[PDB]
Amino acid sequence: RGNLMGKRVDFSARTVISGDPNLELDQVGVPKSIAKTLTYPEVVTPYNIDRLTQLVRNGPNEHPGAKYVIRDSGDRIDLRYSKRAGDIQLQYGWKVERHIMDNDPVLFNRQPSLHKMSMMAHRVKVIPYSTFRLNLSVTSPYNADFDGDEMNLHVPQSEETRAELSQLCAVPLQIVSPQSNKPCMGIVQDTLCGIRKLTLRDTFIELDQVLNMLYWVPDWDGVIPTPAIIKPKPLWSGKQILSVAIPNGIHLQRFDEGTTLLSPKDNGMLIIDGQIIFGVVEKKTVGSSNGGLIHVVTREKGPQVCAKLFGNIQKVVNFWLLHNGFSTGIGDTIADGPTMREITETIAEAKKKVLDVTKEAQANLLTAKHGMTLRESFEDNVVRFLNEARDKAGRLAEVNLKDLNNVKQMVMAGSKGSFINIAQMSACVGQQSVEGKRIAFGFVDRTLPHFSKDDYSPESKGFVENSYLRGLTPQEFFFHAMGGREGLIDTAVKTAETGYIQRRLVKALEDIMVHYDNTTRNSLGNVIQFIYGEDGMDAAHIEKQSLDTIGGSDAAFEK
Amino acid sequence: TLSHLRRTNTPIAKPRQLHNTHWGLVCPAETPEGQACGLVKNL
Amino acid sequence: MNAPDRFELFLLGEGESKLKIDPDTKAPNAVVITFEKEDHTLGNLIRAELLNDRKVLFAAYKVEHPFFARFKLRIQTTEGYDPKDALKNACNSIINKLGALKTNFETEWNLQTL
Amino acid sequence: SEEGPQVKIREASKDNVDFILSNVDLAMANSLRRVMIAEIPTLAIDSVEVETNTTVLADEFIAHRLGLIPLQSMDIEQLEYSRDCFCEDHCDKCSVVLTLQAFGESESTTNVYSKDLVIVSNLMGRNIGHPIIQDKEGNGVLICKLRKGQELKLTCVAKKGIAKEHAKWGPAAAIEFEYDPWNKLKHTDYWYEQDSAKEWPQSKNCEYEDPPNEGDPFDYKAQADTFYMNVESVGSIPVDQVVVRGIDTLQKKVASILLALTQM
Amino acid sequence: MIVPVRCFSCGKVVGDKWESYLNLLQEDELDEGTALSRLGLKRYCCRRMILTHVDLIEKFLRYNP
Amino acid sequence: FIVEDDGHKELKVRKGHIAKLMATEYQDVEEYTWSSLLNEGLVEYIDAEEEESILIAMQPEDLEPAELDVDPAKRIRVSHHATTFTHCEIHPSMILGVAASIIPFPDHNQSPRNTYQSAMGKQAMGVFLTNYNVRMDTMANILYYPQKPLGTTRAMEYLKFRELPAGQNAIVAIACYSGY
Amino acid sequence: ANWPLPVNIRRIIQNAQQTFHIDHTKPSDLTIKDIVLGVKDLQENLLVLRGKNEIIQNAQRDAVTLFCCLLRSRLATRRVLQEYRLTKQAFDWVLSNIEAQFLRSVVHPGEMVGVLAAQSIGEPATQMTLKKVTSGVPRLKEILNVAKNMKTPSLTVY
Amino acid sequence: ASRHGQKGTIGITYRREDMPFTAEGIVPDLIINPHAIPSRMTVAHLIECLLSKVAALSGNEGDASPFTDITVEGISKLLREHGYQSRGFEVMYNGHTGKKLMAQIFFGPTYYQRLRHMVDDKIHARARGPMQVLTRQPVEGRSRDGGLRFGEMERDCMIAHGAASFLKERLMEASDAFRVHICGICGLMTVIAKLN
Amino acid sequence: LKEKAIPKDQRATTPYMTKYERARILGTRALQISMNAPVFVDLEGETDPLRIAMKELAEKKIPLVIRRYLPDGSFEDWSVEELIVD
Amino acid sequence: SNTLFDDIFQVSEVDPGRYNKVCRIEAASTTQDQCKLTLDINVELFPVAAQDSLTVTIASSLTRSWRPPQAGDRSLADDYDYVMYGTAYKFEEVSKDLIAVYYSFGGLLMRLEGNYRNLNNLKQENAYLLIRR
Amino acid sequence: YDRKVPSPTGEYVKEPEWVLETDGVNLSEVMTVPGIDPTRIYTNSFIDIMEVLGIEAGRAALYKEVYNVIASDGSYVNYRHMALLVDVMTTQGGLTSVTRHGFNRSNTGALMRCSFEETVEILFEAGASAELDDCRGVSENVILGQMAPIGTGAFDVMID
RNA sequence: AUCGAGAGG
Ligand SMILES: Nc1ncnc2c1ncn2[C@@H]1O[C@H](COP(=O)(O)OP(=O)(O)OP(=O)(O)O)[C@@H](O)[C@H]1O
Ligand SMILES: [Mg+2]
Ligand SMILES: [Zn+2]
Ligand SMILES: [Zn+2]
Ligand SMILES: [Zn+2]
Repeated sequence: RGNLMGKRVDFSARTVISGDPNLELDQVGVPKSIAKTLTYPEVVTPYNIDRLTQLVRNGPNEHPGAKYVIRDSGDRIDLRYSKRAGDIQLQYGWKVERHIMDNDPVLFNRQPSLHKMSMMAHRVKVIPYSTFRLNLSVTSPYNADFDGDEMNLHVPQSEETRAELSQLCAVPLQIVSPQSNKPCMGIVQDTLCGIRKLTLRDTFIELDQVLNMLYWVPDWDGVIPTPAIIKPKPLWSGKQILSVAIPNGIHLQRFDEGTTLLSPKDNGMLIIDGQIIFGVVEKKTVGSSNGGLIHVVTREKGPQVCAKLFGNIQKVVNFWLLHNGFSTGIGDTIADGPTMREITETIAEAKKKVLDVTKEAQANLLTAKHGMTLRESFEDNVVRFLNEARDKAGRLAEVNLKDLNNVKQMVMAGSKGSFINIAQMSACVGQQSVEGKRIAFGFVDRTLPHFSKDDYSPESKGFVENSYLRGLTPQEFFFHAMGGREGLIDTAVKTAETGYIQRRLVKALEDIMVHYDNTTRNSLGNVIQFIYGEDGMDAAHIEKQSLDTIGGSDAAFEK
Repeated sequence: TLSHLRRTNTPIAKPRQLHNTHWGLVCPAETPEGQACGLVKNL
Repeated sequence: MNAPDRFELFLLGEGESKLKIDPDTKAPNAVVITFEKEDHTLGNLIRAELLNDRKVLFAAYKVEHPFFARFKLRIQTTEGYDPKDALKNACNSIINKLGALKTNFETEWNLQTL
Repeated sequence: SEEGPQVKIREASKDNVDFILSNVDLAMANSLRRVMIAEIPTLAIDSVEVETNTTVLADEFIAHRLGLIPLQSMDIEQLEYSRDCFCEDHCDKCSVVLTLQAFGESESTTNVYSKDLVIVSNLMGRNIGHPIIQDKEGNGVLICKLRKGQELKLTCVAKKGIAKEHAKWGPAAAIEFEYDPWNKLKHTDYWYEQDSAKEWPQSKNCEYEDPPNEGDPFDYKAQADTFYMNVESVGSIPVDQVVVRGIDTLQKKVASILLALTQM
Repeated sequence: MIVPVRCFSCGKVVGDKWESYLNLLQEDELDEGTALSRLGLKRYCCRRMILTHVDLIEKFLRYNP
Repeated sequence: FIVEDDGHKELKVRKGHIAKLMATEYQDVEEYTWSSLLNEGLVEYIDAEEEESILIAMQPEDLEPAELDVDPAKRIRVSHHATTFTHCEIHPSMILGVAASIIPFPDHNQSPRNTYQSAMGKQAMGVFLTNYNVRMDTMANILYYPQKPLGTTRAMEYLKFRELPAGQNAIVAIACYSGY
Repeated sequence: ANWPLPVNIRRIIQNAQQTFHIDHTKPSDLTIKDIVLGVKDLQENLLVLRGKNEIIQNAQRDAVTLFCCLLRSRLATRRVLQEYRLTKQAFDWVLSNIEAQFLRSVVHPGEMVGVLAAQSIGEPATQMTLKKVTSGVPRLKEILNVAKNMKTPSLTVY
Repeated sequence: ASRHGQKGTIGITYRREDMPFTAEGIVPDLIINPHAIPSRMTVAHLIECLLSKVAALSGNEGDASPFTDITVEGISKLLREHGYQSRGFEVMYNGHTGKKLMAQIFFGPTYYQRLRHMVDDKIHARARGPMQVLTRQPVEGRSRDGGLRFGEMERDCMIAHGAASFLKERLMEASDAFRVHICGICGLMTVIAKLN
Repeated sequence: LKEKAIPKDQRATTPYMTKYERARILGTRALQISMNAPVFVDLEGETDPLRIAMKELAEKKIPLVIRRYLPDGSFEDWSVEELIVD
Repeated sequence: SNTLFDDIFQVSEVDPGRYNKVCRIEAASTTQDQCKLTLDINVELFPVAAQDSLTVTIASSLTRSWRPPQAGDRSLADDYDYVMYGTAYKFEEVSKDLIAVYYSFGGLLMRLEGNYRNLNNLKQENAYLLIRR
Repeated sequence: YDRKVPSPTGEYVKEPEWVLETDGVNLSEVMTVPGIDPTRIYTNSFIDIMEVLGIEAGRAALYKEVYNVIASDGSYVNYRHMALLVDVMTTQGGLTSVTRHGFNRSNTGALMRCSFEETVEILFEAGASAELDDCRGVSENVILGQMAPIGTGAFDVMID
């Protein structure tokens, strides 16, 4: 299991990783010292030898250098040591171990080996600082948010191996996921928030900024966009520069909300020929989701165009955002006093309803659903009341939160944040759930030693009215801590179980392969599937679409 | 240093989960993270 | 360890050309100038003066990476205006303005009594 | 007086000068301020060799502290950068050398001040390398406090430097910029829960400019010609010299570009 | 361990002030903030370097060697 | 703290004993110790089972009898609704551990992040002791200019964290600047 | 209506409309007969498996059946003319593009399906976060273990 | 990492002139992304910045003690008396442009700690290396200049990519490649071969 | 057991080269170019063996026989020139 | 070099919309029953009133890089206050003898009605909108 | 349930449906009762469905259960991936466990079985078995270090 | 080595 299946391997490097927007997604930033340590054997060739002479001259300390030269006899020549290294002739049929060079294929991997996508080949770009650099987008298949994340790079030692990595393991080839038939990588973080903000009609770009952004697109048409507004002043909408970034010839249609062609809400999107007619850019268009722009670009234009597009969008949007800026801030957590009073009245109403249901239980005059114990029914109804109360409180807050506040902006982009986070910070965190239950009395009849005996009221049970900004009472904090402890246990438990599972699945299914007859067979050749996936087709290149005959009136179908 | 000096280790029916009895005697939130979480606690 | 020196950003090494000039592709008069061992603060100034001149159609400044102090400026000029000439005129204009400000400030300081 | 940018100084102090600059392109004010922090050259110790250190502070820590201490740089233009200069490690024109040896004789904890530092390299009649003390006592910045019975012996060599290489060389700590105080340009949209005016304080720089009339429309063309600025000087280089040197350094950079084009 | 020379954000020297400031708070029984104002360390970052700083050097000085 | 009936059921310790404690504390006369409180009987030691028998109040103010505007920001507190409390807890913060005591506002923050900071703080660099230059430990890391925290828990002065800080009060801006 | 579909017809049609700059006023050049016959011909020239065995041909016909239905829905003679004024050439181009896209869509022989399937389960399963049923990782463990014991057995009676 | 839950690597060192500057001129020692905070759900980091700014301008020490009654509105009022925004949202000028940033940026004094873990210690690169004799495999760890482990699950990702040769070169040439002579007749490597 | 020939007229296999087949062919040709074995195609401006192999495949200059294989083990052979690449 | 269509319109409604700088404009044709216009205008750029009459013109001309205005080189293609450039997202018929025209200028949206001007409205994407006081 | 059925017009309309949910499963007895549709009835346990209705119904239920888990996440996995596991258990007449019981016990190969669990016991029995390993399996090939007949390795490449 | 402890993801 530990030596034959897995082997500690030569030419393996690891570093703390940090994310660089300028670096293209396909490239990995390789710290110079590691590249200098790492060697790839290259046979001398007539074209190769002249470059390689100079690289050997530059030597081990400075890349492009060569740690070793390999004779036809192959007795090792150590370059750093060798006196002859000053005077060596390169010869032919002799293999020079080049220092690792830019635009050379490597494999970059996050320790979760759950996915083939998690190990992806990258172009080498040698960078001075010590941290491996990677694009912001490429983080998502890697599942690495690199506060301290460490990633491992393996360098091919053979040209056939290099060809296999480049021809099949490249990031562009792995953009569109085999599973879930959606792109793995999407625009992330400030690029998404800023793309939404840039796309708003309210946002407008001056000609100087326009020229800088045009320049920022690595490939520009060279033709200044005609001003969206000319006569009062030459103005350019943010969508037009972003459209200059969009690859020409690409058409996107998106309708989710009432998306009239007029589209006053500006929901949904029309791009025609890489030029976007209507909409505000949202997460799904720019997202990993199928029907996202990335899926369309990857299939329509090929993978390389898609990866470059990733880069270009990131540069233009990040520049724009840097000009506008962004800050989360305390006041996005702060909520209007009128809305806060409505919030408190909502919580009070839920409390009175809980007491009334409890009183009816105390009367023993109750309706118990069949197959439900009466205590079970009471607890379920009360739990539902508290859950509905927290959700409703958050919804009132969400309406109260203005368009300008930044947490809503992050959520509207979909970059980061969710309604539940808004609700818990704003109004009410909700009832703590332990073992699928409201907080128990460890002491008989008391949830807390402070709490009185036989209290089934929500405060004893630990549903926390208080906002995070408002602050939490001590009892509430302890209840939250109990729930969190259970959550962390379950996190680690789930990981361990998934490790055992995933290994079992892989070991069972490793033998099974598509064969040339298209039978899907194990090593013995027992046919699991006569045609793989019951369609005989690759999971890639499959997008969900509507089937028109099904649905609608029969008269509508005939008409 | 101080935290290492005050440590509780439980050899190993839900020990990890915070108990109502634990309140006021053990820190609610100081616990190992990862395997053996909640087994060990700081007074 | 791996990190480069502050001086390397500061000064030209290995005979780096301070200015490299290459033709732009797809714009007739445009030309790209790679300033080397140069920083943003000069580049935005050069570009602003280039924008001011009527004859230059395009002026933009871009840096490939924060790590390396290489600054690229591209200028497209009207026909009959050399791009390099345009850049010269803009730079000279900046120098004239700077001298005027220094003289005015010196007079003002002499007026100031503290 | 001169056509072009005209500057009126609100306040003159040796530490700081507050001025109003009009008819200036903003990118030029920003360019000058970034030059003023970074490009102005000043002399600070680049090398410290310690003979013996008995103090509790480690030698690297002390050397760093020494690097931050201000050294007068009025005549720093006369001084030549060591990399520019022909000498080996140091010539007297490029390097000003300061030695300090302090022994904790006093039962009271000894204090080591900038005033104790002394120069061993010939001035040649230029005002360079004198430690600057603004303290009323004249007691220098404390490099180290010495226990009784503790002696530290070090020599220091000061070479020309620029702030882009290191923070100590930058003459000016703080530079204050205000433009469009009324927000007539509306470059920035204020975040207000209820009202923008109450949440954001009115700047003093707003008051100089006439308050915008409510009726007039916003003009897209206008770019602010007037900025309000203040410079704070360590005093290794005086304020007036500091701003003039920032201007001059920008001119020198532009001239280097122009000459590079001519050579091309 | 020792008073920082300069506020890292500003770069303005803070080494000279510290001794006076200590005496100052005892001399007038002044609140610390007014003493910072008298020092002229108006920037809250400059103030921060002083208020947050502690001199552990005295503790190291107590050790006899 | 022990609470027993007098008129209204009141904490046993009262103001005067605190004033004497603080007077002895300022001296550094009549000696007042925690053992003196226990000999006085104002404070008692309770095991978990005894705790099951006892009924306790978080706040000393809650026990005193309560007889209308309230600031909105204040955390909603359920009224105790209990006539009799055997004892009153000294402070909620005391249930929190040392690492929890370090966290500025656990009360205003999520529990899992409080746990994570507890984990990180042991890893975080600080000056371990004044004796370090004399000491020879295998690995030691000491901050160049250690700075006391701007916001301090009342617990920290007992913890000595302020005296031997592990952090720098960096000016921190929340912004999007070129995606780093 | 939405199902995973081998080729996105609507994208091909939209791309055709912009490519050929089609106008609605001009009548379609295309014979009604040629629309129907060309759709049938496109259906004929898609092979999941090469060669002719009656069982192999039949397994292909079963295999292509849903895709054939999608194509018939997407292109009807009436629909072809109404939705767009397809030049006969743009219809032939659509036909060629659909065939080529399906050929790209066929799985390359030798791809290891099972390892991909296991990983494809695994990443959701790693991220998988836990009216009452056995749910999530415990439920999955029961399914994989084929254990007789069910923590929450349930029968759905209709 | 902060005193609150969030931790991070420094992606870059920016000179002060590049960094955005308030009218006062304070340059943040540290810039953090907004997007991290909402999912972290730690309000107290923001609260600590506000309280520390109030405390620094007043010069008074600021108490964050848990379960002690504190008004964010009160702290905001104190900041208003200082004149700083109740939000602490600060008008900022973009460094390279000198232009005012369109959106004002939160600026606060935040306590932060330096984590023990450091890149320079952590990095290990081994092109070729010492081999533990019996396995013939790479040794383990930076100290022994050890080769990183290739997971069997990692091998599974590679099989899913389908490249037999990369896995083969990692599996034999990179680690414990070996040549032997096995006797055909015995079916077993009874044969020992003198090549000389 | 032996001589499990598949007639060249009677081959059924995907005419398109498997991406694995293209990768292996390109890598083998690139190994030969690194080996400095003679290159049939006219070469303009590329050192790298893989770029040359890609051009040679587009040229179809690469002579190689790819044995399409079946679970039964009858071997069908498709010349690189025969196989469609796209 | 001929304007494709010229119209005189009276604006029924100004809607601030979600965006403050860009307001929606609902406008009814003058002397035509069947022509209706819904536009996105910038109020900061253009003063608007709840009731107002503004001349509306669409021109094919007065690709090419937008050339910065040189006053001597520039002849005003229009004396009109407001000009936008954009492409029609769709040309549709709400009713027979009632063509509806949809033109977008950098996402800013335009709705037009009637078959009298559909011959005036053209298939070519390029359009210039001219608004006069 | 609130399930949707075709209307007389054929537009898909929704009709409320009455259902029953049973704590226990006794499939054979429940199916032979009045008032139920024998066709419609389902058991959450895959094994009961398989025993009553045959192996193919069991495989359908297996995919349904896996789908319910993935849907509880809201994640989506393409039908082929789930299907392959379901079919691997299904193709063996008895439903086959992912665990070593069954999966490792399937005869084909010796090393593919040995890798997962109980390695040495498998090898001991195989030694008594005198098992011959094709070594075709991927894990087996990795143990050999010989190139696996996998992806690029599988097809032979010969000169013209 | 071995064993343990601890810690990072
Ligand atoms: N899948 C996710 N969805 C939403 N937010 C996430 C997700 N993963 C991380 N975050 C957020 O990103 C920030 C930092 O990540 P987080 O603290 O959750 O890391 P972690 O869970 O410890 O990492 P890991 O995924 O490596 O186990 C927090 O704001 C967190 O809420
Ligand atoms: Mg992480
Ligand atoms: Zn010299
Ligand atoms: Zn400061
Ligand atoms: Zn033998």
